[PDB]
Amino acid sequence: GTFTWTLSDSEGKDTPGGYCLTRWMLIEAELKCFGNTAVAKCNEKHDEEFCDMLRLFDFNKQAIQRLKAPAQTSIQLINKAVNALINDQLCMKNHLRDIMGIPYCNYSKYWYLNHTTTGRTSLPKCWLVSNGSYLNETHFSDDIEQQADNMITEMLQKEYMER
Amino acid sequence: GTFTWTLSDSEGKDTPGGYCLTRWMLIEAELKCFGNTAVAKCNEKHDEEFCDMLRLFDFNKQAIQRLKAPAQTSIQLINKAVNALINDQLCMKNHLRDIMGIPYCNYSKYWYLNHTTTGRTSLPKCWLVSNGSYLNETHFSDDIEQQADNMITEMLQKEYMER
Amino acid sequence: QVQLQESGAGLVKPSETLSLSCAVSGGPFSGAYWTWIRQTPGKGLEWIGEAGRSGTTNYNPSLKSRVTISLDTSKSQFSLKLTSVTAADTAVYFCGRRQIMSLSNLYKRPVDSWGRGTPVIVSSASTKGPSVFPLAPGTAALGCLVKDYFPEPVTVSWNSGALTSGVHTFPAVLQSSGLYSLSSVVTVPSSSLGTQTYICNVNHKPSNTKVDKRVEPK
Amino acid sequence: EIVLTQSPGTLSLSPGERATLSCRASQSVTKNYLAWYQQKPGQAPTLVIYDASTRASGIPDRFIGSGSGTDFTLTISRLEPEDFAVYYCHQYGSSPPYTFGRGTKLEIKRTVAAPSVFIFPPSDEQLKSGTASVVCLLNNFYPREAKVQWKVDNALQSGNSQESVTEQDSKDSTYSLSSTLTLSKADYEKHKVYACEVTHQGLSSPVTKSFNRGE
Amino acid sequence: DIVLTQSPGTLSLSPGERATLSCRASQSVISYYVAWYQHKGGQAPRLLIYGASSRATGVPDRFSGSGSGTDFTLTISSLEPEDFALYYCQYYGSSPLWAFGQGTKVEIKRTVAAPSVFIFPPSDEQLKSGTASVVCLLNNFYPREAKVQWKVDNALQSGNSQESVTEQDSKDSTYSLSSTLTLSKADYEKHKVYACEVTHQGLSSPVTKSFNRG
Amino acid sequence: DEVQLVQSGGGLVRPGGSLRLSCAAAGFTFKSYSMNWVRQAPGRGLEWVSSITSGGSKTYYADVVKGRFTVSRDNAKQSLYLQMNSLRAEDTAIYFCARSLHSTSQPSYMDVWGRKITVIVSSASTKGPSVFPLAPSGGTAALGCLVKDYFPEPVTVSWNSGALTSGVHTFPAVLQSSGLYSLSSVVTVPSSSLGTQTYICNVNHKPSNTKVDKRVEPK
Amino acid sequence: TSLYKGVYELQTLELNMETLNMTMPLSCTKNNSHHYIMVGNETGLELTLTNTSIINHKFCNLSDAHKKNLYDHALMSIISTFHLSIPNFNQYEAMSCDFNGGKISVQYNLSHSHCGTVANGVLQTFMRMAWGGSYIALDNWDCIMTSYQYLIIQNTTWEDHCQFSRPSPIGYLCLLSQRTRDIYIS
Ligand SMILES: *[C@@H]1O[C@H](CO[C@@H]2O[C@@H](C)[C@@H](O)[C@@H](O)[C@@H]2O)[C@@H](O[C@@H]2O[C@H](CO)[C@@H](O[C@@H]3O[C@H](CO[C@H]4O[C@H](CO)[C@@H](O)[C@H](O)[C@@H]4O)[C@@H](O)[C@H](O[C@H]4O[C@H](CO)[C@@H](O)[C@H](O)[C@@H]4O)[C@@H]3O)[C@H](O)[C@H]2NC(C)=O)[C@H](O)[C@H]1NC(C)=O
Ligand SMILES: *[C@@H]1O[C@H](CO[C@@H]2O[C@@H](C)[C@@H](O)[C@@H](O)[C@@H]2O)[C@@H](O[C@@H]2O[C@H](CO)[C@@H](O[C@@H]3O[C@H](CO[C@H]4O[C@H](CO)[C@@H](O)[C@H](O)[C@@H]4O)[C@@H](O)[C@H](O[C@H]4O[C@H](CO)[C@@H](O)[C@H](O)[C@@H]4O)[C@@H]3O)[C@H](O)[C@H]2NC(C)=O)[C@H](O)[C@H]1NC(C)=O
Ligand SMILES: *[C@@H]1O[C@H](CO)[C@@H](O[C@@H]2O[C@H](CO)[C@@H](O[C@@H]3O[C@H](CO[C@H]4O[C@H](CO)[C@@H](O)[C@H](O)[C@@H]4O)[C@@H](O)[C@H](O)[C@@H]3O)[C@H](O)[C@H]2NC(C)=O)[C@H](O)[C@H]1NC(C)=O
Ligand SMILES: *[C@@H]1O[C@H](CO[C@@H]2O[C@@H](C)[C@@H](O)[C@@H](O)[C@@H]2O)[C@@H](O[C@@H]2O[C@H](CO)[C@@H](O)[C@H](O)[C@H]2NC(C)=O)[C@H](O)[C@H]1NC(C)=O
Ligand SMILES: *[C@@H]1O[C@H](CO)[C@@H](O[C@@H]2O[C@H](CO)[C@@H](O)[C@H](O)[C@H]2NC(C)=O)[C@H](O)[C@H]1NC(C)=O
Ligand SMILES: *[C@@H]1O[C@H](CO)[C@@H](O[C@@H]2O[C@H](CO)[C@@H](O)[C@H](O)[C@H]2NC(C)=O)[C@H](O)[C@H]1NC(C)=O
Ligand SMILES: *[C@@H]1O[C@H](CO)[C@@H](O[C@@H]2O[C@H](CO)[C@@H](O)[C@H](O)[C@H]2NC(C)=O)[C@H](O)[C@H]1NC(C)=O
Ligand SMILES: *[C@@H]1O[C@H](CO)[C@@H](O[C@@H]2O[C@H](CO)[C@@H](O)[C@H](O)[C@H]2NC(C)=O)[C@H](O)[C@H]1NC(C)=O
Ligand SMILES: *[C@@H]1O[C@H](CO)[C@@H](O[C@@H]2O[C@H](CO)[C@@H](O)[C@H](O)[C@H]2NC(C)=O)[C@H](O)[C@H]1NC(C)=O
Ligand SMILES: *[C@@H]1O[C@H](CO)[C@@H](O[C@@H]2O[C@H](CO)[C@@H](O)[C@H](O)[C@H]2NC(C)=O)[C@H](O)[C@H]1NC(C)=O
Ligand SMILES: *[C@@H]1O[C@H](CO)[C@@H](O)[C@H](O)[C@H]1NC(C)=O
Repeated sequence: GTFTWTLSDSEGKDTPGGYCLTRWMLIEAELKCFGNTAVAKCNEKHDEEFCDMLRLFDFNKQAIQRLKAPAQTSIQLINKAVNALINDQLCMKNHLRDIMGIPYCNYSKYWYLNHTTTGRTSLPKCWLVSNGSYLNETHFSDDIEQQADNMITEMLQKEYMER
Repeated sequence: GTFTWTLSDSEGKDTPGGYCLTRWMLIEAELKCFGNTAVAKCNEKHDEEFCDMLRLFDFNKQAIQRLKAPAQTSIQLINKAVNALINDQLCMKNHLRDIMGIPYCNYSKYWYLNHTTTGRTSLPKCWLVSNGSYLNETHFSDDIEQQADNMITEMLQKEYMER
Repeated sequence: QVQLQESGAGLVKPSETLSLSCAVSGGPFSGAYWTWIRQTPGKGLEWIGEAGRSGTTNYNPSLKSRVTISLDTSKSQFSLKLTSVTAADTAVYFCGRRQIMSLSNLYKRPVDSWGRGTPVIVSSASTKGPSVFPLAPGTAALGCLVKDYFPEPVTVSWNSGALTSGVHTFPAVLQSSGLYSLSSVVTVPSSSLGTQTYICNVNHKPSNTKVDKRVEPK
Repeated sequence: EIVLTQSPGTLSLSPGERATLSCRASQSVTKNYLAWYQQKPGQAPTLVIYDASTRASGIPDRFIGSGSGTDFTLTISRLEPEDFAVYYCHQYGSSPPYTFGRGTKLEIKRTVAAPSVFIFPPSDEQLKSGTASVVCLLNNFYPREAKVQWKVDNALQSGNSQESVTEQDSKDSTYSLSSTLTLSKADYEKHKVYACEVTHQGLSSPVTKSFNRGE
Repeated sequence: DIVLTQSPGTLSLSPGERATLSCRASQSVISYYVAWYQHKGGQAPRLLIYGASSRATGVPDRFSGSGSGTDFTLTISSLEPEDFALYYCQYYGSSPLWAFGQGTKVEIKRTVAAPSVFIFPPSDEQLKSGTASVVCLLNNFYPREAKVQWKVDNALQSGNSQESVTEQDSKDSTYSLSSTLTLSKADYEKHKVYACEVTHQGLSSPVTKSFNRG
Repeated sequence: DEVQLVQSGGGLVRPGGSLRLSCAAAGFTFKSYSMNWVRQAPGRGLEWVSSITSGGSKTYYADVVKGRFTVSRDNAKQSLYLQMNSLRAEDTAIYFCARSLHSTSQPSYMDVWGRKITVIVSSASTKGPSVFPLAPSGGTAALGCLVKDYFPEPVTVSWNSGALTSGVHTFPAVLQSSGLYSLSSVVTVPSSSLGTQTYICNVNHKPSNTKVDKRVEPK
Repeated sequence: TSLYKGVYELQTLELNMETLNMTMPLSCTKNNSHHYIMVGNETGLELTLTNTSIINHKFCNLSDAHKKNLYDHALMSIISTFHLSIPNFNQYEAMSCDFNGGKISVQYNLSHSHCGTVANGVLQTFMRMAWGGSYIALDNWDCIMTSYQYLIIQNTTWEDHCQFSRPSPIGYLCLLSQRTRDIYIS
């Protein structure tokens, strides 16, 4: 099966798309808004944990707002919908890596690059862990480097198409 | 669900990526190394049998090396991981074709093009079979032709970006 | 909507153990840190400790491991036990319900619902009933003196609750004897001095002594 | 402990004015977990502010919490009669123990009122038992400050009196005071003129009321 | 054509109470295209709720939306001072393409205050011009409903008087109203006594203020 | 910049005349969005006028303005236009532009609005007001000014050259049958001050370059 | 702060998974022995690794419990999801239950004895469901051992149980695919 839940958060923005994680969705942090170019990748990629979480929090937001709360909490809905929100093979991958002593994603912490003047942001990638110890930035520094490169490539693709 | 197992085989190579099938993984043949441009397609395509086999052999290699062997062979692990390695609907497709008398992939034999001077290789495609008879090359010659075309297109895209 | 009611021995001889209990009602006995807080008139409010059904229990270091707060989920009542009691442990003791707001205490809320409070006295003194001596007298004034009693409370009314204007009943005092003393007074018109009768109605329930004394206008 | 120092100790205002109550913390209060409680006498404390600035249920807009770190403030504007009590400062963001302030009592400021003094000789019944109690009443006076000086035969007394004050009355906002001189029957009969001298703002000069044994 | 009927027309509540605004549709409609808007006078409409229940950015969470089929609800949990204005529901997709409700006004509920009536005779400059405007003023009253009856020589007048009401005073929440009887100089001097009669639920009995020309 | 729509145009025309309203986008991808026009005639409610899809392919009109109004856009200039022709007196209103996006991914809504555009359709000529006093006749007394027969709106009435503001009520203007506006400004004052203090209303009508001051005095 | 290519600053975010408490279960770990999977704001499920048994019989009267229908329907689903994810479960006498009055009381006897142990299967399922901080519970081809004798699953109250790891829904949601997988015919 393959995920299908679409993210809807275009209201009041400069251009449709993107997704804003409100303060309620973030541990001890203020709101964080991600643009269309980053979030639109979630419609295609099959292996970005953060995208699965975006759909998860959006489903929770939508379900709470559009359905009336039951007296006793039922988990029927999430059991029915889980595979349209997350890729259960993605966290199988993280489970198999854990079993193997390879650093893995526990879905809680993410990193992204943020342009110091234009504010442009990359799609957050999961900060890996192993036996309770989170990777140091040095462990994946070259990943951060190529991410900065893709940001520069995209910024140059935008200036070209902005003619 | 959708496959997620990533192939890790960049050590000592001229550029990260690709995958080398060792002699142990090949019937009566020496090592065969496939480059990043071919193998990187396995991260995206949803219908290349050879890509499912690449993840299968890599999982077997990883699991054997990173987990200690049990006394009695357990198949618990593969049952837990199979859907993160292969697309069970891909071989459903091959099963339905077989049922229908249409040539299908039994996952054992693959063909690829190999540039006679630069050694560049295409992503191997499954050599089809029907009722125990494998297709002749003539049966899919125009497929081999367009594969050579994509190789030429990629070689021209490389010379352009190599500036 | 929750209601906390506290009970227990308010009288403890020194070098013994104070034992109090808090009955929780009108709500589940869950999802909160059950809190004990005492208030001395001289030193203010002192936080005693907390016991949560999650298993976490932390106390005030100043109580030096002589305090224990148990939960008892069946009777829906948490308890306070203070051993090796001293004179300074005399205070008003309060129940507390600190609502828990997060599985990981990511957000916290202070104690919102408090019991009525039980006065607790620490003394070797025994129970003794009051002696009610009167106060002998425009608009002149009169009253009653409630002397030498233990423990508090004592109640006093005038004309069996019919007289409530101009009456003041002062807080008790503590003599070096360890016994308490009170005074209650009322202002009346001087024209009605001889005509209308006045009587103060004192009741010290802990000794079941009830002494009513009239006015003595010598 | 994070000690919370509250200023002022007592704040005297009349209905309609503004009360500014201060609470300073020794250490920075974590996540602004600072609360305010209102305690009326004999009652238990009542939550009115949590999170330094958020009001509790049923707390009118008059109450405004304002602070951060070590500097916190509760301001009650348009003071209503029901708002006069002792307000307490509480922090709950630290490790054990959570702490409280020593309090700020908010009393009503009325016009000055001089005490009405009364002297009460010991009861003949009390004299039978062997200890004498002379009592001085100070009735319906504002402000609360007042000295009573006991004088027997014009001798100033110390260490034999104990005073006790009523809470501010609801209709007039006036305190009352009772001071009791306890002497042995022996010393009571030794002397004759028993005096209670009261010094207070409403009195131009201290007033003295007295009795003589056997009047 | 679709018709959106909001109710009540005027919702009178004090600060700090739940406001429940209703919108009923002619036909059954898809909730996804129902929207609510706040409109204060000095600015442009403000989107509060879209998709029946989604709250727009900047809307302070006391505002909520619900509804289905033909009945839709906008709810403010604790009315705040700035929350007293006009509110409109909206449906997109039928005919008209964008349908609006007639609007609900939420006002501050107050103690009943009686109008203080004043009558003003026409000035002499106005008579020297040929028209007479006698003005009746109803000052600082609540609720807004007030009846003004113009009587000339004890004759009921209809069709010759326009009214105008101020908006609720920001301090004391009261209203004021003026009735202007406009007569030609010819008809002005035909009759002698001029009176406006005010009936308001704050008055003990209908109050009449009159004058005689000269 | 900030996400906004900058209004332009509007004004006063006689019946049958024409007016072009425009509205330029700032700080948002104008071409992504449908555009809309909404008006509010005085004393009435919000009323939709017309709309245009993101790419100009489709335009829609309220039945009341069909054949008279023409909506259009220029995505290169990031601009929206409303050409109102054959104007009627009932077309008097404030006008608003507002964006919307009509896709299955979003609900329908108008999130970004321009500021009001004032449109007045009348045969009346601009005319300064005639200011007549409202003279007062124990306790408090009320005096005022009657600002009659002016066009168009607005007028600004102040009392005692700005110094007297307490208890003033300047009423909304009523549109008389003549086509001209009229209003009254009143103020309540202590009856005792009727003799000591002088009372002036200052009526400024900027469209007709008229500034009138009038003494209100008893009797 | 870390600056890459001069102009891109490295920044982080941490999701507050408790926002999902009303739609899906949340797992977390209190300490080595005590682990929790909570549902909503009122009820939940405590998973205990202990040497102290709570059930001395060998019955699991689910048919009775179902007919009487007093238990929390969500909690029973979780119990079923847990037990139906145990690989190669075949010692039904190692599983004891008490559902009197609608409570949830489930006890797996891990001491029934490497990879063929019933404890292996149980612990693997426990590992996957308390995924957040289960690494401190225990220390071979995925096969696990423990010195503890019992895994106990009892309903509990909503309290601040998540004292070692913050609540997460991943462990539960990723277990859902293991149901009726590697299950034996009977
Ligand atoms: C989509 O737009 C539709 C209109 O758009 C036009 O038509 C489309 C096809 C295109 O050509 C477009 O270019 C046009 O602009 C819009 O149509 C509306 O549909 C509703 C039903 O959902 C109709 O309401 C019902 O009408 C029937 C018929 O009587 C009506 O006749 C005329 C129109 O000829 C109306 O003007 C009258 O006021 C009448 O109401 C009624 O029988 C019915 O009322 C009763 O019946 C139902 C059950 O049948 C009961 O539940 C009710 O309580 C009543 O007892 C409804 O009122 C509406 O007339 C119709 N309008 C037009 C102009 O056709 C459609 O709603 C839009 N779809 C969505 C999802 O928004
Ligand atoms: C789970 O269910 C178990 C079976 O439940 C019964 O059957 C199911 C299908 C339902 O209908 C259910 O409602 C039934 O109860 C249940 O085990 C049962 O427990 C009861 C005790 O409450 C047993 O009754 C006792 O029976 C013995 C004699 O029977 C035994 O011996 C004979 C001969 O060997 C066998 O043929 C039987 O199968 C039994 O092995 C009596 O001696 C005994 O008398 C005294 O015991 C109790 C003890 O406290 C006293 O209080 C009484 O007053 C008696 O004086 C009981 O009558 C029942 O035999 C037993 N069945 C089985 C098959 O073991 C189990 O308790 C349930 N668990 C939970 C947690 O609910
Ligand atoms: C379990 O899941 C529930 C559903 O997701 C969670 O419910 C949410 O809880 C929060 C409070 O914890 C509610 O917050 C609302 O906010 C107002 C006022 O907040 C003001 O501050 C914010 C900035 O922080 C500002 O943006 C706002 O505009 C406000 O001015 C509170 O007074 C109310 O309590 C109000 O409900 C959410 O609305 C609420 N969502 C829902 C759908 O109920 C619940 O918190 C979760 N439980 C845990 C422990 O995380
Ligand atoms: C647990 O929560 C329920 C439900 O709370 C409501 O729904 C949530 C999703 C959130 O939106 C809350 O703000 C809601 O109040 C509580 O049941 C409700 O409690 C409120 C008061 O807190 C009451 O007004 C409602 O009538 C209750 N019932 C409903 C909404 O159906 C329940 O009390 C909470 N349990 C505990 C132990 O706190
Ligand atoms: C990227 O960094 C910038 C600056 O560090 C962040 O912008 C801040 O947030 C507000 C609104 O969210 C902006 O208006 C200001 O420019 C910044 N305010 C500050 C620094 O107080 C931006 O939020 C960051 N983006 C992400 C996704 O973290
Ligand atoms: C593609 O063809 C070339 C030549 O046929 C293969 O290259 C051979 O393999 C070694 C190392 O693998 C090279 O160094 C030599 O150039 C070749 N050795 C021979 C022919 O003995 C290459 O392996 C082929 N690639 C694949 C994937 O089959
Ligand atoms: C993990 O924390 C729990 C909760 O504090 C501990 O549970 C207590 O354990 C003691 C002794 O085993 C019992 O007497 C208590 O009744 C338990 N409390 C509760 C609420 O169940 C547990 O001991 C801790 N585990 C470890 C390894 O420290
Ligand atoms: C859990 O299983 C173990 C092993 O089957 C049980 O231990 C046996 O218990 C009885 C006496 O206690 C005897 O059969 C053996 O002496 C024990 N063997 C071992 C290895 O301990 C244990 O009783 C079971 N626990 C429960 C609660 O049923
Ligand atoms: C629970 O009981 C088991 C019983 O085996 C304990 O494990 C044994 O502990 C002793 C002393 O600590 C060792 O000498 C044995 O080798 C252990 N047996 C093993 C590991 O199989 C275990 O320590 C107990 N756990 C707790 C928390 O009390
Ligand atoms: C486990 O669940 C049971 C069943 O709901 C709980 O016991 C009941 O609790 C309710 C209130 O929550 C009472 O009204 C019933 O009388 C109780 N019945 C029985 C048979 O006890 C039990 O408290 C729960 N256990 C925990 C630890 O939360
Ligand atoms: C759905 O259609 C039915 C039948 O016309 C109607 O009764 C109902 O109100 C509609 N809306 C719903 C169910 O939300």
